Amino acid sequence: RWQRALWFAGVVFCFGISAHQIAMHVLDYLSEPVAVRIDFVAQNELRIPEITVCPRIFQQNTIFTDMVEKQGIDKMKFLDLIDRPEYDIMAVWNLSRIFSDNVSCSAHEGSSIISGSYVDPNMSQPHLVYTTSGQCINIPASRPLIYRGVNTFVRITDSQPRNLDEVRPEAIQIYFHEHHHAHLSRYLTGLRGYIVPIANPFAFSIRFTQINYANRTDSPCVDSEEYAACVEDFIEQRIYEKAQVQCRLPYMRPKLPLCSTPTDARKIFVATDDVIQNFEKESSCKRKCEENLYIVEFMHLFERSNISIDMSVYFAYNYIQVATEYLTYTLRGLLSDIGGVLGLFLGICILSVIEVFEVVIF
Amino acid sequence: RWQRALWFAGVVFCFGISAHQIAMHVLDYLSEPVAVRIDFVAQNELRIPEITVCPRIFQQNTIFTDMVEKQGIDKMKFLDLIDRPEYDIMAVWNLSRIFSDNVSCSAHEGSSIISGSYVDPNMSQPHLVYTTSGQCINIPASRPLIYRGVNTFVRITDSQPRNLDEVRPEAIQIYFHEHHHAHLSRYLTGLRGYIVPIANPFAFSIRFTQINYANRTDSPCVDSEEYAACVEDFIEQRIYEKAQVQCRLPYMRPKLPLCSTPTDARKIFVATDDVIQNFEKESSCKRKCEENLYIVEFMHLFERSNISIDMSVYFAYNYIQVATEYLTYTLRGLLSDIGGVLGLFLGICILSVIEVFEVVIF
Amino acid sequence: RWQRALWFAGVVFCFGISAHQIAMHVLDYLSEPVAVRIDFVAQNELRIPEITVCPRIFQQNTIFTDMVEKQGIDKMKFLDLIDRPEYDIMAVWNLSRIFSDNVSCSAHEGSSIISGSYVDPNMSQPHLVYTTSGQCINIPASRPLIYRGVNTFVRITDSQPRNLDEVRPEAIQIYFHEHHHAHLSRYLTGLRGYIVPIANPFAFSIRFTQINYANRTDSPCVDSEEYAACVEDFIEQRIYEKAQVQCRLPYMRPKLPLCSTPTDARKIFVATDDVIQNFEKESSCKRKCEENLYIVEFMHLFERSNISIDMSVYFAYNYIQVATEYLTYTLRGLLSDIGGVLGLFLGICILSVIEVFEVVIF
Repeated sequence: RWQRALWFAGVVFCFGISAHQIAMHVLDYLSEPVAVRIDFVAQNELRIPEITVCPRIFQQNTIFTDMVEKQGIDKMKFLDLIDRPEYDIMAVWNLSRIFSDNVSCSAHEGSSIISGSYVDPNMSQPHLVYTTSGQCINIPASRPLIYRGVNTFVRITDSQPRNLDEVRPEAIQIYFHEHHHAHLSRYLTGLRGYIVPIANPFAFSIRFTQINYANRTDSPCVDSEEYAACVEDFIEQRIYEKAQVQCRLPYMRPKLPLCSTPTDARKIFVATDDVIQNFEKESSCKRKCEENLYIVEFMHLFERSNISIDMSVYFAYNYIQVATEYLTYTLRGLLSDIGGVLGLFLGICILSVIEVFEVVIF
Repeated sequence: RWQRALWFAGVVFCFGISAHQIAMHVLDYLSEPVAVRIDFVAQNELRIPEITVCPRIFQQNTIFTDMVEKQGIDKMKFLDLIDRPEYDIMAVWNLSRIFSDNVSCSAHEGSSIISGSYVDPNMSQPHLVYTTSGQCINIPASRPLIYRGVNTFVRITDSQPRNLDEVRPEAIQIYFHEHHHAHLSRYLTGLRGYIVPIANPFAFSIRFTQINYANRTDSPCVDSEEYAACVEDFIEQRIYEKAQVQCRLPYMRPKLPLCSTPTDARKIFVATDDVIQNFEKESSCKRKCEENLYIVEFMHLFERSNISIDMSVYFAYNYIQVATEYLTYTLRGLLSDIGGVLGLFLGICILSVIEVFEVVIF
Repeated sequence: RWQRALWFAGVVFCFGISAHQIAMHVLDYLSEPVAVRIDFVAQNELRIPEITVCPRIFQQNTIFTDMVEKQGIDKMKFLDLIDRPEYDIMAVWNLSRIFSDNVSCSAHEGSSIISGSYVDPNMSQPHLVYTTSGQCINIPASRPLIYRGVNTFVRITDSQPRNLDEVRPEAIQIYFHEHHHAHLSRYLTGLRGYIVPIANPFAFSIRFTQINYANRTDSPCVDSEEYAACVEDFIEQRIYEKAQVQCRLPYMRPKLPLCSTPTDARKIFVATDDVIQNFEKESSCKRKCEENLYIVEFMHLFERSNISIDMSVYFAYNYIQVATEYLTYTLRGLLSDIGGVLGLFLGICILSVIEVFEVVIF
């Protein structure tokens, strides 16, 4: 009657409400949330980002646009050089070289009260690499620099004749990146790189900022190497099935031969443009787990020296800011919260339920 | 006796202690706490901050101080020009114009392997606006720029005759802001702006940093439009009831006529000084819970071109860091914690209390 | 039998499992965790850091290396000047002076619509100080600046004759720090300082970033004064018991007399080099509680002025970022979690246990 019906109403209310927090909690766990922890890691071992230094983009490299303009053709159709036998595609892209074999890079990873900074030229030296911007110089930047103050930098230097033998380069295309399945150097140096002058001995300063992501079903991060493989493979696949040529330009993996004819080379170069401009959206592999960010500011520093190209890249801050996305609702939290909901919207305990089941079997 | 007295002591202890966590928890909820969560949003659509570009402040604009010094008066009392019929307040503030109708602004929101960057001059063009610093040029900067690398900028240019027709401006007052009820442009450009030289084609770089606040009773936020309206209304109200003049200068809203007499104009201009210097404290409206911060650093980049004013504003980082203040102790947390306190400092449950009340009515 | 044995099994399961969360919780509390909370404090009263401005390190001060070269002694063995009576160690380091009596510093902590910025030259003036780099100029930088916009800076100026009387200094060693037991100024200015040129009126910009650490048994922070005392005492102790000289150079506390002989002075100077290079690792007192970080960027700003040394230091951002490490598992959390574990892996409550003890004593 009255009392039993009201007891039934109370029990149904408690169960239904206790079925509205457990159901919501399980739905929350299924669509797992993610919070962000930000830390400031002070490390006395800074990992130099790989530096790709290119000319301007062929048509703006007023080294290449001069030699090409000497052969009866002009920048715009610079790729027609391949028509005549004595010019091949590799020669054309060597024609944009603005560096000179003696390109060095020292590591000034400290200072002293005598003899100023501590010079260390033993770090991996630059090597030439073919990029869509021409023939660039890539700094391996293999080992990490010991952070011994704000005067901790890498000085890249080139000493080609600075006299009136030819028009001299005005700009260079810097690009800071990471290693291995080279597409950052070979494709994206023209786009993501800073165009800076070389009239004066410039200086960069770089702060590091890592953005770690949480690997989860609805947004799976893939470590850097496989992301680079995804991006480069997609880029070349779209480049080949966009001109049907089945050939490569000097900035592409040695998969198929170098088609030495302007028409074919023109198709590949234009397809390269189209793909690299918008490879971000039509790719499939999502962001990396680790997302390094080099906040590159400009500093005046030291003073000048008479030399062709001087580039001091400073790392005056050792506090690499890390921002990590993480799973904030692991299963243990779900179990504990379900226990809490049952225990504070009902009378059920775990030992209570086990004893009830024991009584079930008597 | 012993047993019952000690049982009473235990029950009173449990209740009083269970009345010291629930009371403290409710006090904590009343004085709501606020925690800060920081995220790094990578957006490929960056919203340009509106740019107000002024001369130096009348007395430092060595365009205005030259024309005014030609009429028998000097900078300091430049506002006496109104005394003679042929000069009005609008003429005086047009006299400080350092720009030239052909002031343009292009949006270079990418690059290419051929044809360098992607020029897009269709974005909203600058318009002249009267500010306390003279007659400035405001870049509407309406639509957002697609972030296609570090070479994503807005190049504002002016090409007035760079020859010996008159003394030329040495520097300009930049100011990065937002839109609508214009007070940032018209009042605070002299104070909050970067004074940078125009001798060489300079370049800015802007990082974005949003600071969102939690709208709460003890610290309520008013969105950007309402904050701007509050601030500007207070500024002009205090400006008018500081000289009793009931007239305006060209940087004020068209409410009352223009101050066509030096004395009156001087009173309004000094009152503007006093108000804008310390309007932050004497206002009443508190901060916005959207608080955009433009970290403006300087970057060398590209090269020079023969042109009067060249200002490239770069947005080379697309990771807008957002620091959001939020309510960390919502009512649900209070209820759950009260339940926990009762259940682990007492024997009371929710279904238990419901059954007890049922027994109350039997 | 069956049912009692199964009840015993269930009770043992609940207790042991309830002994695997309470034990884990207590172990977690013992090795206390620490989370980082980050806030963006908008401070309208900025505490400018102390600035030590030195020449380059003796051997690069082409003021000192010129005067020494005039006495038949060359840079590298500049410390042999002590051999003759006319030169003592104090004179040798007064000989590296690149500043001149009238070294002033103004505080431009605002702007106005008339008369440009608000000049406040009353703030504490620089004083000369003996450092390992020679005789530097230290800015007391005592009181804080009122942040009245982007144009809030400290302008340090020196107006020594800028004519052909002697070879002029070309760059200087800046260093931003804090106060009291001076070792940052006297030892670490050569190492941690920015080498920037003085050919043109340069400008710095300082963003503040505090990193507060949580004082805890496994990593105890010490206030700034105590850390400075630790570092300086260790540095001087290692310096003295590295040459056995029992004498000091002008950059050391007035404990023992000055080394008036080249051999002794050279031993101290090399010992200072060795200690300051690697005092970070062989010290004992760990990091400070507060860790102020001055993100030092460069700006072009205002314009040029004819003066020997001009150094504007701008504080254009008032949002001092703070990252505080804190104890996230205080004892109250441990007690509450133990209560939860008992209540949802058992039937035990606090009032339940108190009543059980009541029954025990009857």
